[PDB]
Amino acid sequence: VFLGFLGAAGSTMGAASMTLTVQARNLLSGIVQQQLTVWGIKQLQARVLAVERYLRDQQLLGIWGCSGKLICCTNVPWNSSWSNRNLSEIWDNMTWLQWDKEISNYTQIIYGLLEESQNQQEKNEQDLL
Amino acid sequence: VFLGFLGAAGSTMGAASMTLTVQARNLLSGIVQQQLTVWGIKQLQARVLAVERYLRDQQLLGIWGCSGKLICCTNVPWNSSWSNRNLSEIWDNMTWLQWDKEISNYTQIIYGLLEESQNQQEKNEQDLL
Amino acid sequence: NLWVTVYYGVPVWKDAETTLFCASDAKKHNVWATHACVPTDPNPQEIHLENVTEEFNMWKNNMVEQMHTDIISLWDQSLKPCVKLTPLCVTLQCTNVTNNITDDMRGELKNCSFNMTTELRDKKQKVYSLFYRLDVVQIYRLINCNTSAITQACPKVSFEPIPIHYCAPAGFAILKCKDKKFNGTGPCPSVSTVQCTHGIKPVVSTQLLLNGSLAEEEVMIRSENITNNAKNILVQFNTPVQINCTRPNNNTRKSIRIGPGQWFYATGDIIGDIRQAHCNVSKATWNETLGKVVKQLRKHFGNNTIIRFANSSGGDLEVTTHSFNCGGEFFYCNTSGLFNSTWITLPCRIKQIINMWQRIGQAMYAPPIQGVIRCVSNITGLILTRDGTETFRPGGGDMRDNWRSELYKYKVVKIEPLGVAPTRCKR
Amino acid sequence: NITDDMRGELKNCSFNMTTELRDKKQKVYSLFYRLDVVQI
Amino acid sequence: DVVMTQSPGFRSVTLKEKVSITCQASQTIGTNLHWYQQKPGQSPKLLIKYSSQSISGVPSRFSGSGSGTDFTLTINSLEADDAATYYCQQTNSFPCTFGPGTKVEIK
Amino acid sequence: VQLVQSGGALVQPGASLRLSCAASEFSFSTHDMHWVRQAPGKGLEWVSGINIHGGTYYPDSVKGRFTISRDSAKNSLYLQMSSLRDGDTAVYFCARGGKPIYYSGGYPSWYFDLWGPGTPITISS
Ligand SMILES: *[C@@H]1O[C@H](CO)[C@@H](O[C@@H]2O[C@H](CO)[C@@H](O[C@@H]3O[C@H](CO)[C@@H](O)[C@H](O[C@H]4O[C@H](CO)[C@@H](O)[C@H](O)[C@@H]4O[C@H]4O[C@H](CO)[C@@H](O)[C@H](O)[C@@H]4O)[C@@H]3O)[C@H](O)[C@H]2NC(C)=O)[C@H](O)[C@H]1NC(C)=O
Ligand SMILES: *[C@@H]1O[C@H](CO)[C@@H](O[C@@H]2O[C@H](CO)[C@@H](O[C@@H]3O[C@H](CO[C@H]4O[C@H](CO)[C@@H](O)[C@H](O)[C@@H]4O)[C@@H](O)[C@H](O[C@H]4O[C@H](CO)[C@@H](O)[C@H](O)[C@@H]4O)[C@@H]3O)[C@H](O)[C@H]2NC(C)=O)[C@H](O)[C@H]1NC(C)=O
Ligand SMILES: *[C@@H]1O[C@H](CO)[C@@H](O[C@@H]2O[C@H](CO)[C@@H](O)[C@H](O)[C@H]2NC(C)=O)[C@H](O)[C@H]1NC(C)=O
Ligand SMILES: *[C@@H]1O[C@H](CO)[C@@H](O[C@@H]2O[C@H](CO)[C@@H](O)[C@H](O)[C@H]2NC(C)=O)[C@H](O)[C@H]1NC(C)=O
Ligand SMILES: *[C@@H]1O[C@H](CO)[C@@H](O[C@@H]2O[C@H](CO)[C@@H](O)[C@H](O)[C@H]2NC(C)=O)[C@H](O)[C@H]1NC(C)=O
Ligand SMILES: *[C@@H]1O[C@H](CO)[C@@H](O[C@@H]2O[C@H](CO)[C@@H](O)[C@H](O)[C@H]2NC(C)=O)[C@H](O)[C@H]1NC(C)=O
Ligand SMILES: *[C@@H]1O[C@H](CO)[C@@H](O[C@@H]2O[C@H](CO)[C@@H](O)[C@H](O)[C@H]2NC(C)=O)[C@H](O)[C@H]1NC(C)=O
Ligand SMILES: *[C@@H]1O[C@H](CO)[C@@H](O[C@@H]2O[C@H](CO)[C@@H](O)[C@H](O)[C@H]2NC(C)=O)[C@H](O)[C@H]1NC(C)=O
Ligand SMILES: *[C@@H]1O[C@H](CO)[C@@H](O[C@@H]2O[C@H](CO)[C@@H](O)[C@H](O)[C@H]2NC(C)=O)[C@H](O)[C@H]1NC(C)=O
Ligand SMILES: *[C@@H]1O[C@H](CO)[C@@H](O[C@@H]2O[C@H](CO)[C@@H](O)[C@H](O)[C@H]2NC(C)=O)[C@H](O)[C@H]1NC(C)=O
Ligand SMILES: *[C@@H]1O[C@H](CO)[C@@H](O[C@@H]2O[C@H](CO)[C@@H](O)[C@H](O)[C@H]2NC(C)=O)[C@H](O)[C@H]1NC(C)=O
Ligand SMILES: *[C@@H]1O[C@H](CO)[C@@H](O[C@@H]2O[C@H](CO)[C@@H](O)[C@H](O)[C@H]2NC(C)=O)[C@H](O)[C@H]1NC(C)=O
Ligand SMILES: *[C@@H]1O[C@H](CO)[C@@H](O)[C@H](O)[C@H]1NC(C)=O
Ligand SMILES: *[C@@H]1O[C@H](CO)[C@@H](O)[C@H](O)[C@H]1NC(C)=O
Ligand SMILES: *[C@@H]1O[C@H](CO)[C@@H](O)[C@H](O)[C@H]1NC(C)=O
Ligand SMILES: *[C@@H]1O[C@H](CO)[C@@H](O)[C@H](O)[C@H]1NC(C)=O
Ligand SMILES: *[C@@H]1O[C@H](CO)[C@@H](O)[C@H](O)[C@H]1NC(C)=O
Ligand SMILES: *[C@@H]1O[C@H](CO)[C@@H](O)[C@H](O)[C@H]1NC(C)=O
Ligand SMILES: *[C@@H]1O[C@H](CO)[C@@H](O)[C@H](O)[C@H]1NC(C)=O
Ligand SMILES: *[C@@H]1O[C@H](CO)[C@@H](O)[C@H](O)[C@H]1NC(C)=O
Ligand SMILES: *[C@@H]1O[C@H](CO)[C@@H](O)[C@H](O)[C@H]1NC(C)=O
Ligand SMILES: *[C@@H]1O[C@H](CO)[C@@H](O)[C@H](O)[C@H]1NC(C)=O
Repeated sequence: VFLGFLGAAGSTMGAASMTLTVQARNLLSGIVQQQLTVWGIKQLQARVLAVERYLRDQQLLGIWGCSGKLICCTNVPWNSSWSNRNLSEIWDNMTWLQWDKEISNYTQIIYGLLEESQNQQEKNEQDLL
Repeated sequence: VFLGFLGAAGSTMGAASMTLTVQARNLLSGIVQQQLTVWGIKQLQARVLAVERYLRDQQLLGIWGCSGKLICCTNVPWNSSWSNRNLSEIWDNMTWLQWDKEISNYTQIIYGLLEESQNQQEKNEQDLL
Repeated sequence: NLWVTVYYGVPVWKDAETTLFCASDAKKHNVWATHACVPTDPNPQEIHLENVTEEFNMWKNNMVEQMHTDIISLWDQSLKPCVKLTPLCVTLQCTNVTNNITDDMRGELKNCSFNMTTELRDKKQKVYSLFYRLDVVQIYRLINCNTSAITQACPKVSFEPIPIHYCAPAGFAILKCKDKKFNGTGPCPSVSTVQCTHGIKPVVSTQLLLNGSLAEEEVMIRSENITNNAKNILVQFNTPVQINCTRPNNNTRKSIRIGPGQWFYATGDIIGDIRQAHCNVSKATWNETLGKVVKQLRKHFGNNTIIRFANSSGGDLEVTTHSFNCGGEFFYCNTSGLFNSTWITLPCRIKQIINMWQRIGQAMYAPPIQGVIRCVSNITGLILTRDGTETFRPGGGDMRDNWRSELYKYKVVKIEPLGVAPTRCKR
Repeated sequence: NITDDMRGELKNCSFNMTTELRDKKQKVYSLFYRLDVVQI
Repeated sequence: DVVMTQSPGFRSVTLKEKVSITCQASQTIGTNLHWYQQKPGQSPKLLIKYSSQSISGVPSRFSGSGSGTDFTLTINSLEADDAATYYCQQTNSFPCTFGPGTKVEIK
Repeated sequence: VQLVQSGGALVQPGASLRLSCAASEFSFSTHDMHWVRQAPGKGLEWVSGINIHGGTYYPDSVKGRFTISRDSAKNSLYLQMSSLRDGDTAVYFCARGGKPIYYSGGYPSWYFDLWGPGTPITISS
């Protein structure tokens, strides 16, 4: 569906965030998915690997309690050591490529803190009945 | 991520329930997923089967209306014939391995009753508009 | 008081090495025809990107290695299940052909007889064929008999240079550089994202690059390192030049039974007079392209520096001659008449046993072809080396550079849709 | 110069072997160990 | 069990000397080795973790590395305040174990 | 920040004894806690531990004789030992498990960031 895709990258993170489905809709089907085991086996291998990549990201969102929707609020505070910019500065003057580089150092830390959704689920059961 | 995993099994179901993401995060990638079709074909076959197992459990949760989260309340009452223990007795003195054996006999029955989520969805549409 | 927010579908990427898949042209045993990629066509899937300047480097492009790897694999798969000419690795009794042969053909054709096997494993037969001297050794014998196994290419298999298109697998995308006068490396201010590349014909040749794309405006000269005399220099013309190659000597072939379901194709007598193969180049345009090349070479070597073109000195046919494949016949033509100038008839030879990629032999044995051959190609480029006034000579290189010369505009990256940023929203 | 413990262990055998050129044969020999060779 | 040894039993060193001691395991422990020190009459202190990671509160003169069965502790320039018995511990395989320690005496 | 400890003691063989530690300026509820003992002439033998969820770990050298417990309400730790031997003479310590590299749940890192001062027990006739 190259009606629009990574062209979102030409603008700011704020603007790009309004078209997230544009890329999502292009992540599951390569040319081989639209369409002598020699050579042909590679197409089979590629399809399998594409599936695995997709599912790994979905599993991570599941674990974090962010499965479903494009945007997920986490209830985990942002650390002051991760960046030092105005919120509006990053959303209006930075692109996603720039941002990803700027906070690459904290990827594992941030993800580790998203394990807190597990504590939230225990609390919710106790007060839910 | 063997930082922690099945070691949860050493304790009670209650305690173990607080670390469910510990195992979930280790279910999608074997050594062959981290990394002459003779011999090598086995790695391809294994990756595919691992995917199928994962999806079958996710599909079942989807059908039951329990897709998402670690813990799902069902609105299906527990039968008195399934076990005869105090609720606190199983959560504080039993392990999950022991529990799974104790109620193995009712697996299909319990799952069959989780089809009730379908009736709930019909009722919800009618009163939702 | 900021919070972590997770975003999915984020338009970012990183360089990656993956397998690209081919696509076919629809419109039938022409190699690519069996190992079909499934036809595509309505796929002008091109999106312009604003800003996002990205870098390219054609000498580090892994796509080149894939093209090499799969074309050689397919070559073997197509030719593996054929005859295996074990019985032809025998002693030859040869004489000279005494027919009406011109001076330029003296010593070129041999008439050889030998004891060949039959379908009935009791008996032998007396068989003869004409041979070209380049495939025969005087002790006579076939020249590759003492080295490795020889086969016969299947007569119904045709390795036609059908253009092949490549597309990304899911999770990947291809970035195309549209920068005018891009020299092959560094930042490319104008990039678009595509689903697939244009088609590229699998043309394998030496010295001159045939039937490729043309430069948009100027003749482009690029290399990994301009000042390194150990490197090959790639020249792309903005104007095509036609070359007309012919193979005279109308002939036929004989189908000889060699075993129970196995046949060999022999070369019959020539009809009419005997002449050599050759190619025609228009002197007017050859002179123009070299002058254009020099004007551009002077940009790096000095416009007060005299530039000379000279012969392809080296130790073998696969080094010194211009290799062509027309009608299934393999030609080794003399280009010394082209690279002779300080700032057109080219005689040509043919062979049946072709090693292609060295390795161990392969020896597909191009079968004899009946009638005559007429083949006209588009010269689109040139590969040169320098010896260091400076002198350039036709260069070398593997078939890899006959891909690189077209592949340079494309790069593949991996999409990474999931990431985070601060927001004011808490769950 | 073979010791007592090696008597009968080594054979020197010749035979008509094929060549690369399918017209001719060659005379070739090799030593062999008795455990891989049978007397007819 | 993982048996840990240390060598030398003690080391006789002088001030401003660059010095080192080593630890060995009977079986590979990957990189799961930690270095501790203790002075007479004092509680233990952790100086290096996971073979080569630094710890706040530990002077920059202390460093080390290792893997598998062979690890090294070193001091870039020995200070009087560094006299201590140094110890290795492994966390690769339960029960957790430790070596006998190496005494460093300063002259 | 420190682990505040009880004083030492002399007991007869076969005696039981309870040791304790307290959290000064931190909560025990946020850390995995362990006990080790240092016999004269020895290094630190791990004795016991409890995780943040109340799960426990023991050596076979003390299992069945020693029990570890926690009461987070008062920020206190306990080690209860029965049937003590002369061979159990040692300085006992509490220690705060060091922070792990990546989340494990109630599974200890087995190394320590914080050590207490030491509480000797002598067992003799
Ligand atoms: C650069 O591009 C040019 C332009 O495309 C390339 O040159 C063209 O090459 C093709 C193929 O060589 C050539 O087409 C031939 O024209 C002949 C005219 O009569 C045809 O007869 C011939 O068809 C026969 O051979 C084919 C080989 O695969 C068979 O597939 C086909 O079915 C025909 O063969 C049948 O009939 C014969 C009859 O005796 C029989 O014996 C066979 O068994 C079989 O039954 C082709 O159509 C173009 O004419 C060429 N055009 C020019 C200008 O040369 C050039 O090669 C490219 N250069 C490079 C470097 O790639
Ligand atoms: C591997 O196998 C071993 C051996 O069985 C298990 O070890 C036992 O684990 C259980 C569960 O944690 C332990 O039982 C707990 O003991 C605590 C000790 O409390 C003492 O001190 C208080 C102080 O006022 C006294 O009142 C009390 O009587 C004791 O003297 C209890 O406090 C725990 O109860 C808590 O939770 C329950 C939950 O319903 C509440 O109702 C209680 O009020 C209280 O909050 C509990 O009883 C048992 O002692 C362990 N044995 C040993 C030797 O440690 C391992 O757990 C098992 N696997 C793992 C991984 O641990
Ligand atoms: C190659 O040698 C063969 C064998 O002599 C030639 O074929 C002979 O041509 C004469 C011409 O009158 C015939 O009478 C014979 O019967 C032919 N012999 C066979 C076996 O066919 C053949 O013409 C020679 N080819 C060339 C190019 O010289
Ligand atoms: C096919 O094999 C025969 C048998 O070896 C070859 O003819 C022999 O040539 C030798 C040469 O001195 C003569 O002594 C034999 O008497 C010949 N035999 C016969 C039956 O004539 C023959 O030339 C071989 N043919 C080819 C084409 O190689
Ligand atoms: C097969 O035989 C040919 C012919 O003798 C060998 O190639 C020759 O090698 C010598 C070595 O000095 C060269 O001088 C000759 O010029 C070579 N001949 C040709 C025609 O180039 C060839 O190497 C042999 N192959 C094997 C595997 O032994
Ligand atoms: C394409 O042209 C650019 C511009 O001249 C070349 O970039 C220079 O490369 C040298 C290589 O060491 C650097 O030292 C210069 O600083 C580069 N220039 C700039 C402006 O950065 C580039 O190498 C050329 N690429 C090719 C393949 O010829
Ligand atoms: C491009 O080629 C030039 C020429 O070979 C390289 O420059 C030489 O680098 C070697 C490295 O030790 C020096 O010893 C030579 O003296 C250099 N030659 C000159 C004329 O300075 C140049 O480095 C190559 N470019 C790159 C990027 O490697
Ligand atoms: C290159 O062009 C020359 C010139 O037209 C071709 O040779 C001519 O062929 C005709 C055919 O009857 C002769 O009448 C002429 O006398 C020939 N001229 C010369 C100079 O030989 C030549 O064959 C062409 N070569 C190719 C490969 O097409
Ligand atoms: C094309 O044919 C010509 C025929 O003259 C070959 O010319 C020779 O080139 C070498 C190169 O150094 C000279 O040393 C010889 O003296 C030349 N021969 C003559 C008669 O002058 C030329 O090399 C051939 N080129 C190819 C690629 O085959
Ligand atoms: C390369 O160019 C030279 C120069 O034109 C050619 O040599 C000339 O050939 C003509 C032919 O009649 C002679 O009259 C000239 O006297 C020759 N010049 C010299 C300096 O000897 C040469 O043949 C060309 N080479 C090729 C391969 O075409
Ligand atoms: C060399 O390339 C040119 C450019 O594409 C080819 O000429 C064109 O061929 C198309 C085919 O339909 C025609 O529509 C154009 O009108 C042709 N252009 C001109 C200027 O005639 C040319 O045929 C190619 N030559 C070879 C030998 O492949
Ligand atoms: C290779 O084959 C030849 C041919 O059979 C063997 O020599 C023959 O031995 C018989 C034995 O009675 C004689 O009658 C023949 O006259 C011999 N022929 C020749 C040409 O001498 C020969 O011994 C075989 N070689 C080996 C090593 O087995
Ligand atoms: C940020 O990192 C510092 C490091 O000490 C930590 O103390 C603080 O609690 C962290 N969290 C936030 C939201 O600042
Ligand atoms: C907010 O923007 C102002 C603009 O100059 C800047 O000075 C200030 O430091 C910014 N805040 C942050 C967190 O960067
Ligand atoms: C962490 O920051 C340093 C700073 O230079 C950088 O070099 C390193 O690559 C960063 N790590 C990541 C994951 O970005
Ligand atoms: C349990 O099983 C009995 C079997 O007759 C059934 O009557 C009863 O309704 C079931 N449900 C519960 C929740 O007890
Ligand atoms: C609840 O625990 C008491 C303890 O003895 C037991 O007698 C009673 O039967 C228990 N209830 C169930 C359902 O087991
Ligand atoms: C059902 O209960 C019987 C009781 O002995 C047992 O043997 C059988 O295996 C049980 N079935 C399941 C599924 O556990
Ligand atoms: C063919 O004629 C040439 C002329 O010199 C001669 O050298 C060659 O040996 C002859 N070949 C045969 C097979 O008669
Ligand atoms: C090739 O043949 C065509 C046929 O018309 C001719 O026009 C063209 O000039 C020839 N090319 C050369 C280089 O002679
Ligand atoms: C080459 O041409 C450029 C064009 O501007 C000129 O600046 C340069 O000086 C010329 N070099 C020589 C050697 O004439
Ligand atoms: C070859 O000669 C035969 C003789 O009749 C003729 O029919 C055929 O057309 C000729 N082929 C060519 C390509 O001239």
